[PDB]
Amino acid sequence: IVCHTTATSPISAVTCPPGENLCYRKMWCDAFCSSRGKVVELGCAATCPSKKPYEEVTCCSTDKCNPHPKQRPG
Amino acid sequence: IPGKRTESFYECCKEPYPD
Repeated sequence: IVCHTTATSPISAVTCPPGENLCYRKMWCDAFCSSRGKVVELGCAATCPSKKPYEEVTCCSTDKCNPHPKQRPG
Repeated sequence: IPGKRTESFYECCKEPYPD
């Protein structure tokens, strides 16, 4: 399994720990704060709850499943 | 004397987040 880096500056890719595997993203805008969308702090996690965060830590039980860019032409 | 916060990350490249 892989999971995107902490996002220090260059959004790259890194392995997850022996416990953690799923990719998380922490955001306090969830919309469009202009310039750089939302804060979005990447990182690997082990749990994935869900109950209307309003601003909390989301995730996906997979590899690099937090790709914040995902910008591809067609 | 720039105090400077504990600036976090943004989408990719918002510089030091605060300002």
